[PDB]
Amino acid sequence: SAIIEAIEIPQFIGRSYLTYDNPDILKRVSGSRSNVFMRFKTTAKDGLLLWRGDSPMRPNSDFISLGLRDGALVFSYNLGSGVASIMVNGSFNDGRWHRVKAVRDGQSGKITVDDYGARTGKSPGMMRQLNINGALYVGGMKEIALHTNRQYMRGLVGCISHFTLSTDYHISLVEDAVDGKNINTCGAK
Ligand SMILES: *[C@@H]1O[C@H](CO)[C@@H](O)[C@H](O)[C@H]1NC(C)=O
Repeated sequence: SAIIEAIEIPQFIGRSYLTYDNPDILKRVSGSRSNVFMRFKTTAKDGLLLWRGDSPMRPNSDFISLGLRDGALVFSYNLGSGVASIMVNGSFNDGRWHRVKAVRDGQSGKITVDDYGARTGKSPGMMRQLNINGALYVGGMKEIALHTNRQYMRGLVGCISHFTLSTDYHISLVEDAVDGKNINTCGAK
């Protein structure tokens, strides 16, 4: 027989998310340095890919975020003195896989999608450190509008195949999550 075995790729339907509270994971979403890699695909123009902020979310709370806006990828973060928002202008909601690398050291941030030209930006003020107490969310989150200060209204509609932090620290999306909502295999349903 031709039965294949493989590692599940999670699918998100807008009200879906995976949550991580593993200290070994959260410790890499904190401090002055951040390195996020993701491979994803979607047909929806908007959607949250990654988020970690404060709970309860306050107006000037720290956060780091990755998401889609009208097909464009937006890397955003607040370190305590203002938000950086760095966009790679594209139409990545074409239902094909795209890889995004988002890198930050202190205030300075950089995001590269596929082989398109990288875009850079900088958080204002003097704050250089991510000081966040919430769990790490992928593909969406519970009460997304409240917890992101209305920066995102829906989670991802699509799939996420790869998620790496610190260039080298692979996250097993399904197995490493402490919880999930409305998650199924990519392509099923
Ligand atoms: C992004 O691309 C669109 C084309 O779809 C263009 O109209 C728009 O001006 C671009 N944005 C920037 C900031 O160049």
